[PDB]
Amino acid sequence: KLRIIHNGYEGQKRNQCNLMNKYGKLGDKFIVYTSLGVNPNNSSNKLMF
Amino acid sequence: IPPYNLSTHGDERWFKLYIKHVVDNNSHIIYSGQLTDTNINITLFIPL
Repeated sequence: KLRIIHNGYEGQKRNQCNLMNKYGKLGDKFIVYTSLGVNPNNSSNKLMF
Repeated sequence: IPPYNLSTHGDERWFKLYIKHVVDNNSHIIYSGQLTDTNINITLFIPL
């Protein structure tokens, strides 16, 4: 019995992955982004979209 | 189980699924939960 799951490694991957699940169906085709960084300028957050 | 449908929530969002004809002709309630996007995978044991 084979099991294939779309959930992200806890962190950004899971968030991106949950966006994929929430706003889209499987087999749908789209762009995702590997590296996310906080800006040196314009940020107070240490947080990222 | 599908995300949201046939219609919108009004009046009530919730979905319940029943069992019937096993020992009794009348239906019996085996699961009750809120309907939510996007997918719900429920695995049940059903007796014969």
